[PDB]
Amino acid sequence: LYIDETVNSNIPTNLRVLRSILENLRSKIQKLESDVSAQMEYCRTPCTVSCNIPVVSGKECEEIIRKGGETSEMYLIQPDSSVKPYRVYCDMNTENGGWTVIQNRQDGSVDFGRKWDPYKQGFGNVATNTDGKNYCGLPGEYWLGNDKISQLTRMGPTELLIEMEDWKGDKVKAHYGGFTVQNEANKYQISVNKYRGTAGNALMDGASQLMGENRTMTIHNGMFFSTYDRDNDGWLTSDPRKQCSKEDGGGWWYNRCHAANPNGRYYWGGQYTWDMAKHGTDDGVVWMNWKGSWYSMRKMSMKIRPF
Amino acid sequence: IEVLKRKVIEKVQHIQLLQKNVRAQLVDMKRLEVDIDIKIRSCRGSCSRALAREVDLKDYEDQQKQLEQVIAKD
Amino acid sequence: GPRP
Amino acid sequence: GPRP
Amino acid sequence: EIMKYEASILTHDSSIRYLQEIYNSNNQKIVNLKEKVAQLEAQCQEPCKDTVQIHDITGKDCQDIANKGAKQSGLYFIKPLKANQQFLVYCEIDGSGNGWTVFQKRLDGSVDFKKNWIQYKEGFGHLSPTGTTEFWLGNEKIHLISTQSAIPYALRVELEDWNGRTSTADYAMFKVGPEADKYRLTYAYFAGGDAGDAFDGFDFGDDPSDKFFTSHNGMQFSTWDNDNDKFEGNCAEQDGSGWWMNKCHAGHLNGVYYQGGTYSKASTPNGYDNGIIWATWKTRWYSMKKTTMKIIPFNRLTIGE
Ligand SMILES: *[C@H]1O[C@H](CO)[C@@H](O)[C@H](O)[C@H]1NC(C)=O
Ligand SMILES: [Ca+2]
Ligand SMILES: [Ca+2]
Repeated sequence: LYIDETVNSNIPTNLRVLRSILENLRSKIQKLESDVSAQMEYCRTPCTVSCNIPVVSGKECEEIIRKGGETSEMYLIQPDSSVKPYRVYCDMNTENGGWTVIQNRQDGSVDFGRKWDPYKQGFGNVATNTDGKNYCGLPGEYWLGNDKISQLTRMGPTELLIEMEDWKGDKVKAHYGGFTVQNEANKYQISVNKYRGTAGNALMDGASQLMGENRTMTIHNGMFFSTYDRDNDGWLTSDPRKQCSKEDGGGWWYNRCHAANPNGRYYWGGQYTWDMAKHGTDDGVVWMNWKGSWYSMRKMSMKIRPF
Repeated sequence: IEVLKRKVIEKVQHIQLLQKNVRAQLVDMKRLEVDIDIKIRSCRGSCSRALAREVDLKDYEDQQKQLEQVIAKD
Repeated sequence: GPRP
Repeated sequence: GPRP
Repeated sequence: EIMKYEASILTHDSSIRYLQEIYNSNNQKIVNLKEKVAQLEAQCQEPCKDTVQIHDITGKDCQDIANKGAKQSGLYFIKPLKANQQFLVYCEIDGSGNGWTVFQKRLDGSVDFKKNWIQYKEGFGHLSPTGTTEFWLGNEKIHLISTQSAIPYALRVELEDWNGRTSTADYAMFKVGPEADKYRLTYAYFAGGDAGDAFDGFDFGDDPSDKFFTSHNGMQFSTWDNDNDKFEGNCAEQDGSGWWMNKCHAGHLNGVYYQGGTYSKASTPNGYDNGIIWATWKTRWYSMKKTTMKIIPFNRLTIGE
């Protein structure tokens, strides 16, 4: 009988708490409405720089630390003089120095969610002038072209030091004394071995806190490079809306899909959750085997070396 | 004359509609947020300056807590 | 992570 | 310069 | 009876419809705000713009390229006749048609020239686009670009005091010997410039040999820890530097860059002179500010054409 009381009682806990959040969210469709111009505007004008190319060059950061190159910064390395030179950032302090940065993370600045080329050629800022000293001694997020990599790794057996530190300070790395990025012909295929390290061999050993069919399909080794227009994912779905790169924001060696997601979306604070992501997948600067599919660390660089 | 509980059970089953609908709303902007905010940082290197804002998921993911109690009316 |  |  | 009025307390009929409205707008609005981003991301798809840039043409030396086109005193990859890796040089073209090339410059005290041997060879510091930027291209590179097939080069010790007036000083078939012999510089004769010839020695009084011991012409290159000078030790280190020492010097450029110039026997680490001197212009205590040094082909010194 009584139900005719939902009118002025049961209902009076809806519209009030409906028109409310449809509104307290309305005043969101605002902030997240202008800012998209309050920063789209201050975009009208690009950012400039001036990387005074130091005197000392080399074939790559290794030969340079062997030519007096001791301060870590913007260098000009020239692998096989059968290809146009190019700037880069060297690491000449952390571990014998001479590490040629290949990718770097420490802020947003550079979106990695691009297509083929940008990944093949190279995108980002290969460091920027150190507010005072006329040279670019501090690294800036970027992804030194693929070719350049697929090539610098071709200088015989090439080491690779993927390091990282998480927001609460802690830090670990993962060295792959055996790393090679195949030619853009084998869809940049990635071969890696001799994994030493404390970060957890998430590229070879696959993601740990999982199992078989679930683990192994988080194997980055043997993997092709894939983008959101270059589908070579380990995931084989006859559907175009489903792809390990269209999701998991940013190209990378995807094997249905990842255990490590460098070049991912940039998540502030580390922890993030599906109810945030463009597609609900764990797309972010993630290294599952260490912090978990839901911790998107602060900085994560991939700097390599010959020998 | 009928005492119709019709224009009730109905004009109340609607609440249930635009209740599930909004839950998507309050979640389309809990992502449009995150996507917008992250895509903004996506310029501090392709654009000059950038603004240092916030987002708060203690509020965005708070409005959700209530819109998740307001369930049960039959 | 992996997929279903 | 000049020394002994 | 009366409560049949419910068709009155039934106002939600539209007290709700005004939501199935404001709602229907937001999402709809989003189809718009989902372009108001699709376009911004693309506006943020490039890198910061960089000033420094490498030009297209390249050849023998700055002078070769500076005569294949050119006109912009900039940086070009040069690969000397009998050379190797086309390292980068900081040229300087005029209006005539002659392309110079520094090999050492000083302007502020931003490159602590006091690097060890293997650094003075491969050079250290940093080039740049314009010019202002202390740098030592490095004797190594200074060699292959001073003996390509052997055609007369020359140094023009350009300078400037801590008071405006700049000098300059030239030399013949300038040439820095291969690391083998060391880096012993070999110029034939002095050729002008009121800069004062301090490579021809200078008598400081201390002893009649102040002049023979502080002559730099044909004096192997000494580093703080690899000195082939004519001393009973390393002048370089004794003064902390890497010049072309003897027993010791007069005309210290790779030396202690001083704020103001004129220094004293107090800052002198070990005591003697080590600043930016040139006895044939200023004394051993007065250091300079500006202080380049640049090669160039000789058959273009008094070209007229
Ligand atoms: C992985 O697949 C599903 C993921 O939801 C899970 O139910 C299953 O137990 C897992 N299989 C193994 C053995 O890893
Ligand atoms: Ca596929
Ligand atoms: Ca000696």
